[PDB]
Amino acid sequence: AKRIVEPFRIKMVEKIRVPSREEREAALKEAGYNPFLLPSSAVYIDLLTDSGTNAMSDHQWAAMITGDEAYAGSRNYYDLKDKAKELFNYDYIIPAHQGRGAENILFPVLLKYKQKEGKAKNPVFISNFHFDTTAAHVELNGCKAINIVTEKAFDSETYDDWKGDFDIKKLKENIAQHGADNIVAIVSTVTCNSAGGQPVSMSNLKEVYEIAKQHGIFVVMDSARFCENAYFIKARDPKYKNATIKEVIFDMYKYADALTMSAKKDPLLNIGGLVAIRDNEEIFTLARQRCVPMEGFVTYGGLAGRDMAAMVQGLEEGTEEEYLHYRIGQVKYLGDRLREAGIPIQYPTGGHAVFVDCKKLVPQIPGDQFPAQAVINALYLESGVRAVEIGSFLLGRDPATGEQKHADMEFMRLTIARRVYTNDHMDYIADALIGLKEKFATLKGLEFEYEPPVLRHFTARLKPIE
Amino acid sequence: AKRIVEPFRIKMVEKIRVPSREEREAALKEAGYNPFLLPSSAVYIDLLTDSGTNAMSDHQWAAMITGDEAYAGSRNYYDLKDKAKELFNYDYIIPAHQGRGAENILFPVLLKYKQKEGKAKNPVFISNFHFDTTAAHVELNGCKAINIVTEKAFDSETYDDWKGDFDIKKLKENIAQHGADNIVAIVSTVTCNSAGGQPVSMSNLKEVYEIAKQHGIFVVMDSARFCENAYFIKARDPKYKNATIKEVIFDMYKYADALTMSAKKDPLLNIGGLVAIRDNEEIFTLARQRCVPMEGFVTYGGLAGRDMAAMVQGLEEGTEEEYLHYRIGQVKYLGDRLREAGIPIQYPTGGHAVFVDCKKLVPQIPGDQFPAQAVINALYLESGVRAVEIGSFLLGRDPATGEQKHADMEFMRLTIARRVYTNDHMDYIADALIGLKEKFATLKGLEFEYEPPVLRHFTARLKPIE
Amino acid sequence: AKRIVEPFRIKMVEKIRVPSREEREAALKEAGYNPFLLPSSAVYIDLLTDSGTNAMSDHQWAAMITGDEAYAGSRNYYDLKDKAKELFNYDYIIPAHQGRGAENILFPVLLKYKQKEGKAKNPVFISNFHFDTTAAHVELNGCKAINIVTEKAFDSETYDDWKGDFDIKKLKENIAQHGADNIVAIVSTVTCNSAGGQPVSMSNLKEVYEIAKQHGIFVVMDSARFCENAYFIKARDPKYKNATIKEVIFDMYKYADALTMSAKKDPLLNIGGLVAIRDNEEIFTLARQRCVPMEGFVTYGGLAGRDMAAMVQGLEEGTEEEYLHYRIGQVKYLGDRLREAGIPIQYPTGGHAVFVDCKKLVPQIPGDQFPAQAVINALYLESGVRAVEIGSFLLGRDPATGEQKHADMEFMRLTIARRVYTNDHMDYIADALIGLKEKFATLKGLEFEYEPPVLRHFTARLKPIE
Amino acid sequence: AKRIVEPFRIKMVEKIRVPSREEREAALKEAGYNPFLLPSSAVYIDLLTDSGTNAMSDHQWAAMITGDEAYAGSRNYYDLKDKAKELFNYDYIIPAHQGRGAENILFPVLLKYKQKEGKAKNPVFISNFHFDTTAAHVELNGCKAINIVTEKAFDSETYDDWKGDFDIKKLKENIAQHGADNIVAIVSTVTCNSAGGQPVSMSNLKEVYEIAKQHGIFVVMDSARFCENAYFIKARDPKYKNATIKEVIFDMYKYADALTMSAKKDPLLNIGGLVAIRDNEEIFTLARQRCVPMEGFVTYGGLAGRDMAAMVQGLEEGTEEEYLHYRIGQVKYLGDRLREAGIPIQYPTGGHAVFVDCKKLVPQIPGDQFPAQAVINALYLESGVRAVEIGSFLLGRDPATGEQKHADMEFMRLTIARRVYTNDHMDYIADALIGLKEKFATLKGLEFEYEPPVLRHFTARLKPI
Ligand SMILES: CCSCC/C(=N\C=C1\C(COP(=O)(O)O)=CNC(C)=C1O)C(=O)O
Ligand SMILES: CCSCC/C(=N\C=C1\C(COP(=O)(O)O)=CNC(C)=C1O)C(=O)O
Ligand SMILES: CCSCC[C@H](/N=C/c1c(COP(=O)(O)O)cnc(C)c1O)C(=O)O
Ligand SMILES: CCSCC[C@H](/N=C/c1c(COP(=O)(O)O)cnc(C)c1O)C(=O)O
Ligand SMILES: [K+]
Ligand SMILES: [K+]
Ligand SMILES: [K+]
Ligand SMILES: [K+]
Repeated sequence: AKRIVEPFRIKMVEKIRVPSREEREAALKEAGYNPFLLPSSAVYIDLLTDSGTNAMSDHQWAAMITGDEAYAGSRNYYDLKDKAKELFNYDYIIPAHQGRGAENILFPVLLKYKQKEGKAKNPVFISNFHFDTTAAHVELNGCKAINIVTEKAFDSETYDDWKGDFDIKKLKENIAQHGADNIVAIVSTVTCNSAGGQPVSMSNLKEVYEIAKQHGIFVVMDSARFCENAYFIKARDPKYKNATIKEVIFDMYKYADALTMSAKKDPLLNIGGLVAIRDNEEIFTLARQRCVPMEGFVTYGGLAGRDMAAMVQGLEEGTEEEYLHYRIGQVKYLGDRLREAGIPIQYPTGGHAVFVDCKKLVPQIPGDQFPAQAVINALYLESGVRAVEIGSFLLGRDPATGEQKHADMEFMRLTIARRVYTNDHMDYIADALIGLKEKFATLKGLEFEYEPPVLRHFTARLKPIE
Repeated sequence: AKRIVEPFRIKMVEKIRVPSREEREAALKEAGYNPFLLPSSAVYIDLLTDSGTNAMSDHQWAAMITGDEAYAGSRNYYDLKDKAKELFNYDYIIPAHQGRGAENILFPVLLKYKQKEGKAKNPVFISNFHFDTTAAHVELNGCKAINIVTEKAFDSETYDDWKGDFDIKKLKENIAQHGADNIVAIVSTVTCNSAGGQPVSMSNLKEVYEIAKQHGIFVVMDSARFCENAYFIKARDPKYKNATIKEVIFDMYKYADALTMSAKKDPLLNIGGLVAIRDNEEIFTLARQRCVPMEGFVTYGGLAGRDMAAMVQGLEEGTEEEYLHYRIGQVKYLGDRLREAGIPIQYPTGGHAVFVDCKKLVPQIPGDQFPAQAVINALYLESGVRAVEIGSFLLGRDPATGEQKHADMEFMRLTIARRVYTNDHMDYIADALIGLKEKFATLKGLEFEYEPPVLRHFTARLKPIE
Repeated sequence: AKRIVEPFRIKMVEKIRVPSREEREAALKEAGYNPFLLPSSAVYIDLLTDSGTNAMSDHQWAAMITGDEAYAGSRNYYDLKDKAKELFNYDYIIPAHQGRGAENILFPVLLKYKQKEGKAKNPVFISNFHFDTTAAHVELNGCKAINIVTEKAFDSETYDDWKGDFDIKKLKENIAQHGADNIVAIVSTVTCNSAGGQPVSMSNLKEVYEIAKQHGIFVVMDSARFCENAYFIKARDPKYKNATIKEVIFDMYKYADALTMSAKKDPLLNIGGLVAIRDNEEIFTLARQRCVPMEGFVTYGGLAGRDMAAMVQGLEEGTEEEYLHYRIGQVKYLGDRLREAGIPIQYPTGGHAVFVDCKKLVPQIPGDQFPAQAVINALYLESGVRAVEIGSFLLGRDPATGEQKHADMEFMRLTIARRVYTNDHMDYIADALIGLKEKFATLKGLEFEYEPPVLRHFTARLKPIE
Repeated sequence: AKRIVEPFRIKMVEKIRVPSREEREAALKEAGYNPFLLPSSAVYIDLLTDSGTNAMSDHQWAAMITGDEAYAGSRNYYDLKDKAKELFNYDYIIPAHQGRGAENILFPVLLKYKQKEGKAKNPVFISNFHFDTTAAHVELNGCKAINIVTEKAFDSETYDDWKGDFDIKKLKENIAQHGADNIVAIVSTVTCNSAGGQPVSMSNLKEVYEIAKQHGIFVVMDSARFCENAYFIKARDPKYKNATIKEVIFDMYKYADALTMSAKKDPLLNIGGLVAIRDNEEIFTLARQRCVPMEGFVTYGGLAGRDMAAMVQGLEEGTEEEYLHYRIGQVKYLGDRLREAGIPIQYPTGGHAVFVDCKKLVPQIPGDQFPAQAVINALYLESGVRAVEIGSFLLGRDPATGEQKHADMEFMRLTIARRVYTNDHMDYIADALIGLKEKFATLKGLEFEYEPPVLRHFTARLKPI
């Protein structure tokens, strides 16, 4: 395990504290054994998500101070539009308040556009792996979300360079089955969050886009972690060994038609989202027509002007290779600490989190009883670290049948905010989970007390089994 | 006209600039003669809206600096929930990114809830006046938006205390014609933005609420400008002559079942919304379930934690009587400057804006040629001040008819951001408008060029008559 | 009077409060009838000083955020050094924590440098008027502080373009009387604070410098309000009618060898000072050697790095003609209000304050009973406005025999912080003071309870003389 | 060597970068081989000082935003006055722009007050050790600055609990030789910076104070690093084993009559200083009379209001035991990395810095050829880290003679700002210096090329010899 020093020093700190065991126990049962329902005051180190918890730089706070709060035509909107042209070569932007705001703007528009000629009678979206809000927006619009990640992602301890890849064979199988007239869009998620933050190769992106263009299928790049994906391409694709990160990104986005981005991840924000379209002006116009009632006027999209200003600056800092090297290396450092102690993880670690394989850690719990959630709850009670489940709990049920969706992966996700915790916090996380080696065998699954019908895991309340 | 001293001093400034006449003429042509498409760099004083353009206090910025950016369970969420319980006596909150996000959370939930009871077969919403985004959500969900503002609102020059009131007789008539089963909700807009930011009396709110409870009709207070409404109730209802603003607010919210609020208005924010529900926990659960995919997790609703921090402080400052006296008095000052010179305005002035009655100012232009917009563009080229139309352009077209909705009013809205401009800025605005006295008789309408089917006035491009 | 509109808008506000008459009564009594000892919570509008109370721009706060806090070699030190070179064409800078820090750095260095030839045996400084701290550092170093402003400044009500000018005849007469070898330095105070903020013409500065170079005398420019002086030169000198402010400043500093500066005035700051030296490297070295033990290392001089950063931006904004026109026009507006009601003031008003001639306002109180303080207290008890005395109380005792220094002017200074108050605040001050006209004749003087030996007007406690 | 985790997380970052070797060479040549003259742009990790470079907390920045900028009577002045009453039990405060401003306010007052009785005809100040500016202000007012730190501070590698203590025998011996009438003040420096940030025990402070009240001698507590001293008292004195930091602080200040403080240290600021006085109103009145011409009005003292508000918050945060345990533990960690690799240091490490004994690292470099500055220069060229010298380059020239290289200690001070650098930055520093064991044999001394007659270290020039 190699500690990689920070390419920055600390400018402002925020106090954290360890609540007592009795605090955690009470807090956990008040939360219905769902850490999502814990107040942050009951949490020590928060690894629930890497979304919106990032530490910004002094340059980003300075851009916020001068942000233009105008309702129409803010200076920062044109800065953002120029930045998107520079980074992605895309000519149209619509800001959004966050990632799922951007999907709410763009996915219904693509559905209605697909349906112009009486097509898309049984519409589907295809992705390497739709994430929760992305899949929810697909199914909310009467569509069907189809995930075709390479099965190399299901073998956690076996190394592979691109565990986020599409399965090209499955892609052509699904185009054959559903027909090109039913494929509303192909969504390229970079990195692929559900597979463990794993990168997608340039040739995979290129091949998917080529196949999509042969059949006239629109391609949207889900871009929340595009910079981490770009680093992995440079690190592992020998054709880009000597390319800058911005060069890698520029090429990535030749293989999509639009992007939806949660700017709360790689652009180092606490809020903010973005739709960008390469050249299709009709889609842009219709998406502006939906942005207005749903998010806000087209030049702020539900963002304060200061947040668009932070986004312009963050979109630069997120691409800096020295920062990416440290950030991705801190995640690798945590994973190696765990792997060197026998804890099974998705190998190699992704860009933003360590995914602990709980199928192997607590095999006496079936997936329908949420084995990873039992490990998470145990970790919290022994240390105050809050982590999140990426398995059967999160996958939800099938909108057609109503039964549990088959989860090929039961992960506890140790999600790392950008520039927030040190390697010594990592050591704390590792040692607390490593110290649980004995308790794992005697952990009990969990049963629903209250299940919402869409995105259940966010607000569900659970009870142990026996 | 009377000038009221600020109950505060200036702590931070932002430069503004007057663009040369040539720049304003180029900019407007580029903007398709729709000032919504003008960049703020081409606007001197911006009166397009009082939403999100407010100046915050130093306590609000200090609150943002210590805002808890936790994804789930931010301590600012809990402070917000205590503040709603203090101000409104409501027990449930869901933050939203702004007002139209709050509406998207609550309104489809109220429709769907009524439909599951076998009701809302031909669903309508009834309001004193739905504002544009509010009515757009009503229509998007398949319902009709009915406005029943008191007829005194159309009598522009004639003073009345409560021009935002419901017409009780039309309330009963519509309940009779559509049936209580089809009324999805009554929306009490306070102040009534579309009537000229004019107040709704306490006795009107109370009688409306009593009528609704008789029929089992849910009542929603659209609370964007609730503090401005509360001040007017104190200024004009002798029953509250010696009450605090908070006591007036506490009584107002006895007469709704929930509220949707744009926190970008009276809470003095640049971004932010809120849903609060008095005590119906079922609606709260359903709205929480719709929040998660649309806005964000239920303890931040698409806001950064700093923005929830600003909101808690802003709701306290928004209610301070000496501030409101200054704020509403600045609006009155602007209105009095114009009324002195013979410009017909909605009288008395509302809380947030002067409404210049363009039916009486420029009678030669037909209602279907948007007379108020002709005045707006003329004001912009003359002074670099940007205003907004509240007439036929805004009303758009009638659903199911594709026809211009009947516009009882043609208004140019001089919208005043909170704590941003001085009374000397007000004199500039007034002087520029007065100077066009002789050119009012020689103005013409405009023709559509690109008309959006919903909320057309935002991105529509226009062209002069000749 | 004429109100000039702000060339900016408000971005952040700070609440102020009017304390009751009963509070003012108790507060002034506890403060030893000396408003310097009032807590700010007892003041509504604070006209005590324009020093360090200014409102900064968003750009200045953005600069503070990215300030370099390094102990040696802060990035902002080199920006400040380039700024001084651009504005003044001076090659050396030493930052200081404020104006009197700069004086404590430079004046002792100028004295010992003058002594190095066996000279300065009876040392004096000559100025148009030494400000209080300036004169105190002169006297504390064993030297005499000579003031020789134009007698036009004693003709309060009579207009003159240049009431801050040196009396040239007195300059030459003091040189002949004292000998050039005794004049440690000539201090050109621009604007002349003690005369009423009144400007020094460019030809007056040029002639003073030429006389000083004729005699080998070092010339320091006390530059706290150099930007207000530069404006007045462009307004009133036909040679500079079409120059830029920066061009005027560039020429002003041709007529000095160094400057001391409180950046708490015209650079729009809350803290900060500066020494800059044109090209005498020996003085620079000796001043650097004094800086280290008194102020701090020579690249921050007792300033945080953010404050140096704010100083670089402020030095630019303070020279903007549009801001200067408004700022100086705001002071003129308050003066004309008082001048129109028959209140005698120093006319024309200067850059930063209105000086009310209390010698004429309350002719019944002798100067040793400090008549201006009588007015000040009355204005405070009536309105919560706090002003300051610029008369015999401020002038103090002579260093020999403790005799009261004969004051030629007994002023009440209404000092206006930059970009902080509106013209409606100005209206409040004027109406308060205008409303006291029936009570001026029935006012008494004051006598000492505790007199500090140096700068008594700051901590002295007074008792009314009845 | 034990890494202690942060009791906080990062809210805001500032970017740094390692200048290429050529830039470091160019920078050092242009800086005249004096790192005090390097632009920070040429510096990676700055160890020049722990003064004014600290990272503030979000509560401190929020305090700054609501700061009351009023010239007289700022709300934050009254908050600061109530804070000093709470922490120290002292009744009077005067804010100051930084520590040496506080010294300029109070020390000349103390001499004048002692003179007005007919005493202090041959005036001296006595300290466990006067810091540099402190001693400079003493000597600028015609007095002699006497240092009488325990002799255990001179045995660099031998552990002692309290290497900052007063030598009590020398204290009594100096009171006997100079006379109580000539001792203007006793200055207790906590922690004792010039000894290596080494703590003073409570019983030592108490005994110094007792001897001084017998002889009528005023006692000033130089409090730049009083929190670190309180932590060490709690760590090493069993009587305070179960006391809180604030109780230890409350007890320390029973043994002084006044304090001067650089708030740029333990109160976690970038600027700021403070004078506080226990109960002597006359000394307070005289100090105010000096504050007004030197610093500013008595309710802001040359500080912006935002900085007084920060100081009120930082005074609270600087006493937090979990923070102090982390902060002092990180310095200990750096020292242990070096000590475990054979690098001689002042042991145990102080509260704010590791001090490296360079005479043992560069033997064939004598004192007048700047042995500690040679290591520092080599270290910067090799790593871009800037450290400071506490040896014969700082010591300067004998009066009317030559190099006062009577360097009792030839130290390189690796000074650690609070809450700024991680333990992985600590590793970089240690690995860089440890990596210099090979090139130590180059033994390249340093020779002047330009020199000032006074304050040479702050701005001199030299060349390798
Ligand atoms: C053509 C004017 S532009 C639109 C912004 C604005 N009004 C917003 C309101 C909203 C929506 O809230 P938001 O999503 O936060 O904008 C709900 N209810 C009411 C009464 C409002 O006034 C205004 O300027 O009048
Ligand atoms: C009633 C409060 S007097 C203190 C502020 C004050 N002027 C200060 C001046 C200084 C010293 O500068 P600082 O140490 O930064 O205060 C030097 N020269 C000149 C012309 C000045 O005016 C004022 O209010 O006029
Ligand atoms: C606490 C766990 S759920 C918080 C969501 C967060 N991911 C968000 C996300 C979005 C929506 O972006 P946004 O609407 O801004 O959240 C879209 N696409 C992808 C690939 C994403 O990963 C995450 O993985 O932790
Ligand atoms: C390279 C050394 S530069 C000096 C700055 C710093 N120490 C300052 C200090 C002061 C002056 O305080 P201030 O005037 O605020 O600096 C007073 N007393 C003590 C015990 C101090 O340690 C330090 O040790 O680096
Ligand atoms: K957040
Ligand atoms: K905004
Ligand atoms: K100030
Ligand atoms: K600093």
